[PDB]
Amino acid sequence: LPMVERQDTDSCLVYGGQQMILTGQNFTSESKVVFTEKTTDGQQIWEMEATVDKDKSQPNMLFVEIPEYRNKHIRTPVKVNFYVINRKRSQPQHFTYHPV
Amino acid sequence: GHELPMVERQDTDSCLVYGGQQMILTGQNFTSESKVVFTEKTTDGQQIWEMEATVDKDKSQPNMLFVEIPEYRNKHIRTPVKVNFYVINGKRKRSQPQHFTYHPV
Repeated sequence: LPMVERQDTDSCLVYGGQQMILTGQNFTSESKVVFTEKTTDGQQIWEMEATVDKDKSQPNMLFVEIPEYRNKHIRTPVKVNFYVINRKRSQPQHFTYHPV
Repeated sequence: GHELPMVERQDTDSCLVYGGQQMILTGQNFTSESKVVFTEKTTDGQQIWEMEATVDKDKSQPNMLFVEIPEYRNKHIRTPVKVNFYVINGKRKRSQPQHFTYHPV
């Protein structure tokens, strides 16, 4: 199962478009990174696959481009999740987008 | 079930040392026997406190847990204390640690 032990970035501005490095175990050439957001009641209101640099990435490191957030006009920071998926998925990780 | 419990959000990140307020966890693979455990660790990562939190089983869903935040171990602190909590199904399938802060009174 993919495992995320740490991440070098916890937040960024809403545009995204910066690199995040994930350190962990059992990543492969086919690993995907997917960002999601739910409401408190569990309804999924966002999903966006993130671009992975498959040439730099290795079984214990993924090099990920943080996606543009769903709404670039937020006024307060928004908490989201991401997963590594080999549906074989990791625990959810935490990330925050901040307004411009 | 087979897949580990997962915590995607929490509606509360901190509270006073008194505890007692409800926290709602949103996630995956919760069951009627899911437990929530609050913990505290030293700087080198060893656990020095553990306290199970009461789950309101009459509100539980596979993707929501309704949790009574425990009182903190020492209500006489003068600075905030960072703690963790996790969801556990059975004896060993646990979520990764979540973060929580208790504030002094």
